[PDB]
Amino acid sequence: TALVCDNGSGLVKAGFAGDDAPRAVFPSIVGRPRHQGVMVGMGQKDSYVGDEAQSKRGILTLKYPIEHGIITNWDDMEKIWHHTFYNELRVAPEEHPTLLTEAPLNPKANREKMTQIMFETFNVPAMYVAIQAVLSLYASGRTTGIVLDSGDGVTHNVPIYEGYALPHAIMRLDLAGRDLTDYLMKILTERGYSFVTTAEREIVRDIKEKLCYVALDFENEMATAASSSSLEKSYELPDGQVITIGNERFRCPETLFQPSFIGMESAGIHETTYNSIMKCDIDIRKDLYANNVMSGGTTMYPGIADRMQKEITALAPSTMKIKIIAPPERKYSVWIGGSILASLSTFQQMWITKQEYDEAGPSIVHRKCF
Amino acid sequence: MESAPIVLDNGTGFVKVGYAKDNFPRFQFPSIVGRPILRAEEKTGNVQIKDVMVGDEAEAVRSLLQVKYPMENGIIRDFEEMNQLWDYTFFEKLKIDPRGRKILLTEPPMNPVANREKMCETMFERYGFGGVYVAIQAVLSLYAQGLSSGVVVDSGDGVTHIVPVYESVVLNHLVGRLDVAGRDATRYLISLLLRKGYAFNRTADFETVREMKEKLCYVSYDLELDHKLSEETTVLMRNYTLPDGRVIKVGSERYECPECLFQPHLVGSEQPGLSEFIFDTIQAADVDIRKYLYRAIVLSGGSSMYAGLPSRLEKEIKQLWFERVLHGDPARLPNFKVKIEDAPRRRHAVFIGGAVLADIMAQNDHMWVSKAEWEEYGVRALDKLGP
Amino acid sequence: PAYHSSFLSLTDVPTTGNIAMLPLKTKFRGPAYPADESQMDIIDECIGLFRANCFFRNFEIKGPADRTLIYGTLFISECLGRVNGLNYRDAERQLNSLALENFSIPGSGFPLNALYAPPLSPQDAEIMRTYLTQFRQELAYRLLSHVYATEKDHPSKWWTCFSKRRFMNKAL
Amino acid sequence: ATSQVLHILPKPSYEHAFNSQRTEFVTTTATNQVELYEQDGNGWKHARTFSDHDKIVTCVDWAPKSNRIVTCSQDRNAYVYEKRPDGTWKQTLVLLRLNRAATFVRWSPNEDKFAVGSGARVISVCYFEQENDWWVSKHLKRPLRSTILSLDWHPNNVLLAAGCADRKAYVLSAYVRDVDAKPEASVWGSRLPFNTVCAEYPSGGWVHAVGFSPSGNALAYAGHDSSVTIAYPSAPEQPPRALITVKLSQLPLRSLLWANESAIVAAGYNYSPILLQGNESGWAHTRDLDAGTSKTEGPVSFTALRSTFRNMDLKGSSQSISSLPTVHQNMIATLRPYAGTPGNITAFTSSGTDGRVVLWTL
Amino acid sequence: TFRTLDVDSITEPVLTEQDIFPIRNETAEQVQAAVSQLIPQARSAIQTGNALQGLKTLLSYVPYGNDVQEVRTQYLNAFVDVLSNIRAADIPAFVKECSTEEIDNIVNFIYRGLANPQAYNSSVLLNWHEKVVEISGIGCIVRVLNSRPDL
Amino acid sequence: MSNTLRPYLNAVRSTLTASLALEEFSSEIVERQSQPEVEVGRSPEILLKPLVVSRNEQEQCLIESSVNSVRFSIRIKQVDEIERILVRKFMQFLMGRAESFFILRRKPVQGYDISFLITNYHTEEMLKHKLVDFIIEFMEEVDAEISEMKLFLNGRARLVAETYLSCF
Ligand SMILES: Nc1ncnc2c1ncn2[C@@H]1O[C@H](COP(=O)(O)OP(=O)(O)OP(=O)(O)O)[C@@H](O)[C@H]1O
Ligand SMILES: Nc1ncnc2c1ncn2[C@@H]1O[C@H](COP(=O)(O)OP(=O)(O)O)[C@@H](O)[C@H]1O
Ligand code: BEF
Ligand SMILES: [Mg+2]
Ligand SMILES: [Mg+2]
Repeated sequence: TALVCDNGSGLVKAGFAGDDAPRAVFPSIVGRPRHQGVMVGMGQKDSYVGDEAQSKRGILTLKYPIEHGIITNWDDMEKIWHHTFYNELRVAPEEHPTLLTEAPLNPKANREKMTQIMFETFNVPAMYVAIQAVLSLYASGRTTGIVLDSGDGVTHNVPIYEGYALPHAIMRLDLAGRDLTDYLMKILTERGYSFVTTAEREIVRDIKEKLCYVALDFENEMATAASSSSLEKSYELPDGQVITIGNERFRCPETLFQPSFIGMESAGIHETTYNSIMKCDIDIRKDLYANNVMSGGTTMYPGIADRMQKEITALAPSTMKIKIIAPPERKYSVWIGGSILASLSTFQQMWITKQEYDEAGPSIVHRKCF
Repeated sequence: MESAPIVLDNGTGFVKVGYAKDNFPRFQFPSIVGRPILRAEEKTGNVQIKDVMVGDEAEAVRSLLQVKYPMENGIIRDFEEMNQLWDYTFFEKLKIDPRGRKILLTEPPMNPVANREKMCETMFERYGFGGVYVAIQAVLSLYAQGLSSGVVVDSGDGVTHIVPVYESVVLNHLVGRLDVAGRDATRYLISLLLRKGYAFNRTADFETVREMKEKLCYVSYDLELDHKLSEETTVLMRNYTLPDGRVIKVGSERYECPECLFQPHLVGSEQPGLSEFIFDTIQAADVDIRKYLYRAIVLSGGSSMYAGLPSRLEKEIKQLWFERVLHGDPARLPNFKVKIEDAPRRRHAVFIGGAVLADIMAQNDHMWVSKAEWEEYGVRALDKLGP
Repeated sequence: PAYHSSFLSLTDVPTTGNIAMLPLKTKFRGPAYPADESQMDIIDECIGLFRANCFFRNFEIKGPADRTLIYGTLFISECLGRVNGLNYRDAERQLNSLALENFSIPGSGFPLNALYAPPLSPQDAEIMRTYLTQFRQELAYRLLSHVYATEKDHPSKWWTCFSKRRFMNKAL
Repeated sequence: ATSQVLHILPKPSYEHAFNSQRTEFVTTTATNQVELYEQDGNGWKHARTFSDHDKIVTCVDWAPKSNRIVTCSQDRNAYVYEKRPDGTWKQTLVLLRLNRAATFVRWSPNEDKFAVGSGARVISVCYFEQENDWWVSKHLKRPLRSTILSLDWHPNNVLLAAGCADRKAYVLSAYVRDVDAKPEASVWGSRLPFNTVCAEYPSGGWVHAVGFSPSGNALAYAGHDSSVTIAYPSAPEQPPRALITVKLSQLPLRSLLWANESAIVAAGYNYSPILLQGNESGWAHTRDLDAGTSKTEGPVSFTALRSTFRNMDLKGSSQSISSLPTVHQNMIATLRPYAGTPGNITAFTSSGTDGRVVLWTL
Repeated sequence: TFRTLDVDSITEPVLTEQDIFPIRNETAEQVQAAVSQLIPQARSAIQTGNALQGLKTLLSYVPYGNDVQEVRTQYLNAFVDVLSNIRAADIPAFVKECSTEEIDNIVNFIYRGLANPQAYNSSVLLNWHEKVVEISGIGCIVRVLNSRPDL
Repeated sequence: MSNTLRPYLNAVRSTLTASLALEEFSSEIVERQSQPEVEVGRSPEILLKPLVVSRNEQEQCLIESSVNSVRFSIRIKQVDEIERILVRKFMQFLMGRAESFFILRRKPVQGYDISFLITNYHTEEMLKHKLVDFIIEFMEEVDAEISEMKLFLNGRARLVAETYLSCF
């Protein structure tokens, strides 16, 4: 067995290769206390990690060590990996290879320090660093398609044909569920309700995860919510009081299809997918159009597969069929795909091994993992 | 349990224990003692390690133990550890009060006299047995067969030894040790496996290669045939799973390991192996009795159990009378009747024979060395026990 | 061969579970009998041996003085795990808090529960806790005089780097 | 005819026996263990292992009325296992006195003695003595020239058929005095002391299987040349009334069973039971009991995702390796009565080298 | 040294193929006459074009034994010559009408023709092998594996 | 490839599937040992007659069989000395891996290029219809594998010729 540790920017998703689904899913958060620690003894800790922080958050400054899929704070990222292996999986990491992941078009130094900490702190016996939108394509049961992965921090497209990636046609967009959370705070502020702190940012994430949905036709949905009760509904806070919301429920997800709302100049996710298909060689485009693959938690909004199929069918030539593949387990497909990969018998030849790291130094990942 | 004499084959690799008239050992366990150790290995609350752990208690838990052997070559190397086997044997396997009991012990045919003395002293002065007898291990294996002639060869964990017998007379000038047995084949199996890169040099791994040898090894009947299967073919290869869960592939080491009983030079001994040792022993007996020895060679002891050993040994004596008595003339070979006795029970024949002998002499109280006789003559009380 | 305790040669020393309540030089309150102030008690031995004994990976235990030395050798690794980046004035207080916080005794959560005898009675558990808290308070205080030897505001790296090292791959 | 798959064993199952209550069965895995399986509602569960043999177990059998199991192995031992009142099994070593492996064992119909075939050119007929509490072996050895591949007893306790690798099927008297009543004067003979020979019938290939008719008045046996032969004896020293050989178009039979006085099921390397029918005028292959003789989208599971990639990686391509059309996927090693009155088998069972244990109803 | 001196060959005499298969009753000159009368019937059946009646008559007797290679080879020469002179579309009409005894004589000798390609054309024997096994089933090869070694 | 080998490989497939009717068998000459009896040959009554299947004087199979073992040995096409070297070496890689192709010998029988030993244990623990499919799919493809290697040898003979000759 080998660990598969998809340290995403919003959730760590971890477990064992060939296991059905990730067994350690928790916030990619380190919390530190912000108040007068008056009661002596009491089992107090200098910092808290994951669900241990999320449940204590009313006294903590929660901060994610990872932003837009790039590690910003290594002293806390080691704290998350240590929590993953010793507290959440309860293994010794020196006994198991780890398949890690990262998004494409990351800094070189991210990939180096992430191999160095696995070999020099966690003492791991072998490791590998897969591209997240390649893994999501194993989890679809395919060898050609265009994975749209979108998580908490990054959205990216990787077009693949016959198992060859077309790396010139990879699109990264630094917009995903954390920007939709920050935008939901900016529009909730307009109805009556103020959310400000790093802990209140989790309450509005827990709104976004169950009140929001994607409108199939935003400009007509906007007129319908401005003229009826049916689109409005309510959520009950930790403080027992009720929050009622309406056109905020679909204006939030719409930022993915209209990044101009949060001040970005870019294509939306629909036109970013088409700009990746139209960068590919002309003979493969039909087999990409019939195999768009949704992945990552930001693709979980009710109606996003219907909307994505509508917007791509308007951009694509009407002569040919579009399919969006969106399984119900697309919430974890990058982990699911790493759990396939780390169990394929040729894969056991591809690991960076401890001995090979010791001899080659941390630059070995650049001449073995892609 | 029983009121009759207790009997104890304190072998080099296994203790076997029970009473007179037992048809099979009442208990048997590795003759091992262990002390607690920690070793960059798994630990568990499933078991509690006491300061001295022995027999089955150690062998079932040996990942946690510094395993040590009180015996080598059939002699006690460390009496402080043999005391910790004998305490266990009497007080928590048999569950006995030894005060005034009579016990039959065993030892091989050419031991240091200081070993029998300190073994009897311990029986009279730790435990306080009321009577002791010590029998030569291979003459016991002849009572198991219900037999009174024919050369008996015993191969154990520690020593291989031979005792010619004719018409109930024991030929003390012809008894012999080959200092190669089931442990030298095990140290050799570790040394063959080290050529493949598998290392077994922890003290607790020795019982794992004993279990591996005991499971997978066989004696080649025709060396150029097994060297053909070994070098030309995959058919010998076998996968063994260690208690660690590691799997190790073993191949020529299946026949090439127990071959050291037939070729002691593979383990650095200059002595002749079983076939040539039994032949040079029978062929040293007087002209009138040699027929009655070849007509009844008796195998005994656990290291006689290798698959093919009875057939290899019979062939390799027909093959050797042919070289050394017929000078390669085929005309007389069919007249040479050699027979090997290789009964199903033979691993335990020393115990099963001891349990027969301890019935034959249970009531004859002068036949044993009594505690009352030990405490007046000391070591000279053991001169009762034959030449 | 790793380095065993000198005190395994000592006899008729008091015992709890099968820890040895060895003579101790200290100011802390508890049941340990006073040592000679001029002699190496088990804590000067345990601190002297720790930096060598945590590199070995195979350690046979001779008796209750080694079961005591192992608990000390494991608790030094907890202290060096704590101490990184502290001023001595903070380290004293943090490592006394570590020494005094509620811990599992052998026979209760304890890692080496296979090798240490549980307390003989409900009363033996208290004499064990009041010993091990006195032992590990003194062990923390003594260790800090070594790790902050030459400079008082930065733990000497020659002591702090064993914070990743882990006696026989066990920890508390 | 219908097939029901009772259990899938993890290892090859050369032999099995169901107890007389059909509630539990013993079977020989291809190691020194013997498994015991019990009912679990409609399923079967592993109850215990026997493990008293040194080397691979070769055959096993379970006495109907007296409830004792008997076992053979390449270690040259046999054990008889008998139920203690507390619910566990008392092992007992039988001194077979064999120079080479034990291959194949059967309890006699009165269950007072059992016969063991060997590679040693001999058959050890074993019986028990209340005078000694021993099991003691008599060696049939005069005509046997090679390994004994199978045995079957006549429905009277005396006569033993044996199939031997010297391409012949023997009929021997196994009368042992002070166990058997006198044998009745019958088609095979009347002057009938131990090891007297009633036939040395020929075959084209090794005789894998033998069995007497339910009336005892004919013998059937089966060759590695893929033929079944039925021998109809006349009297001692006299040629048979008929020696009908039917040659199959299939791979060899390994096991054989008279369904009634006029029909036989046979099975082996063809992966399927077949039915033969006839009488002393002639015999023919008449049916295959397996419908496999005729050679007869939604969501996708994680284990189908993982296995379609492991198939592309380990094998040529994603596509699954197909089943055989037969119920068994490997040679069917043994074929045994299950239900109906003696001499009208209504159902039988088989166990395979694939580890299937299967119930067949006619 | 002694380890290599075989004794089993001189103290435990093994079985012989004539213990396992019954020895031929007909004498060497009695079969050499019986074959030498049939080969001219087979050679004649080719010369009159009725080659299929050539095979039916040639296959009515078979020579076997370690004493008769100099006429087993002549019988095989005539058999391979007759097989090379039957039209491939007539084969399924011949094979379906052969007894299981005649089929087991055909396929037994095609495996003797396939053993000597430097004297026999394999291409026509492999064609007969496909057709005889497809029509009469796999057991007809198993009866060759099991057959007498001096056939 | 197939269409020229089709008559031959249907004869080999049919012989080899009729030959693979194996069984457990403890040896008659040695006690408590099983041995692959086709490979030892010491007891003759449990050997079956050795059958040759053959397209040509060059291309042949020898099939030897016994109650618990089949040995199968092949000569493949070698029509020039480049195919003699390329075949002789390619088979030494293919037999050098015999511990992982479980049915291979580590040496051929004398006068054969490669040889297989399918023992009883393989027909109990591997799919025996996929064993003959591997033997046959090897005999179809090996002529295409070797002919392709003599193209790559010509391709390098050009690489070194152009690279030497173009720097005058
Ligand atoms: N089937 C077997 N195959 C191989 N070795 C065996 C077998 N059975 C037992 N042995 C070996 O026999 C030895 C134990 O036999 P035994 O009890 O007769 O020795 P012992 O009496 O303790 O030794 P000794 O007589 O020299 O003091 C061990 O080495 C064991 O591995
Ligand atoms: N049901 C949902 N509806 C909308 N957003 C969701 C839903 N489930 C998860 N998310 C969002 O998905 C993000 C986490 O997705 P994930 O794929 O695990 O990201 P990452 O890999 O970067 O950690 C968070 O912003 C979370 O709120
Ligand atoms: F880091 Be997550 F994939 F946005
Ligand atoms: Mg992600
Ligand atoms: Mg002994």
